[PDB]
Amino acid sequence: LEYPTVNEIPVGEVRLYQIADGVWSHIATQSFDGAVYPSNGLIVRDGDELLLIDTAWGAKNTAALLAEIEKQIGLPVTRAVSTHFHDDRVGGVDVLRAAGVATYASPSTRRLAEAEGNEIPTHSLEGLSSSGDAVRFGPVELFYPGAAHSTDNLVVYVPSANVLYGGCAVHELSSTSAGNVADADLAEWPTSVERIQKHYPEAEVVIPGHGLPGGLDLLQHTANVVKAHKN
Ligand SMILES: NS(=O)(=O)c1c(S(=O)(=O)C2CCNCC2)ccc(-c2ccc(C3CCNCC3)cc2)c1-c1nnn[nH]1
Ligand SMILES: [Mg+2]
Ligand SMILES: [Zn+2]
Ligand SMILES: [Zn+2]
Repeated sequence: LEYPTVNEIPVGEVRLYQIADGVWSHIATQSFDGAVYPSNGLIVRDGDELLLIDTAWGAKNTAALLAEIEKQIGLPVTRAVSTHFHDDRVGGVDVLRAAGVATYASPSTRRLAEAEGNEIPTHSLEGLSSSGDAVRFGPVELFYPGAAHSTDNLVVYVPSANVLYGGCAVHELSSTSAGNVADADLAEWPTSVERIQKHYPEAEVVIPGHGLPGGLDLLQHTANVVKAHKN
């Protein structure tokens, strides 16, 4: 009941929320097509460093994110992974790069970001091109579930905490619509969610790309949202 909501975060400010020991989500707000949306990413403690998952959706929000991390946590962000190519995940990569953060994404995400005219993470993450692939990256596992919200979407698991960050492939429980589906695969999405359910059955916290964290129920709910959109 304490997770910050969209009307509680002015555009340009970033909040952190402690999910588990050494795991936080970051919450920002941004405008798109004349509507304001909240957006989540993840921060995971990596020894005496931090791993960031996704930008705070924009250059100014991402600079505010780094400032918030500096005062709340006080460990340097050394690496960042973007979970798909859209602006709410890569917008702000140039700010990260100018702050010395090494930025990463799969080759699928990098090609799509390039074609879109979006900011491009510096480094390529191999070993994630086939559905069901998983690789280790510091304190997380990166998992490619197959096409869903986008063809390149990744999800992230924190094994020490049983936290699953779904990004935009996973919707919050209150969701009644599927968001931006222009690059989605509506037919494959439920199958990709089933793959996540099969691979991470011990997940205790599931974090969506937008909105409130919950439990494993966010996965089935997301498949249901997608089916309602298709119908
Ligand atoms: N990940 S993106 O598709 O580009 C994306 C962007 S975006 O700005 O990055 C991109 C910029 C270029 N033109 C297309 C949009 C914006 C809004 C949204 C957006 C987010 C949530 C929602 C609703 C909120 C109420 N509950 C149901 C979901 C609606 C929209 C998304 C998104 N992310 N995930 N799905 N869509
Ligand atoms: Mg309150
Ligand atoms: Zn997206
Ligand atoms: Zn999104």
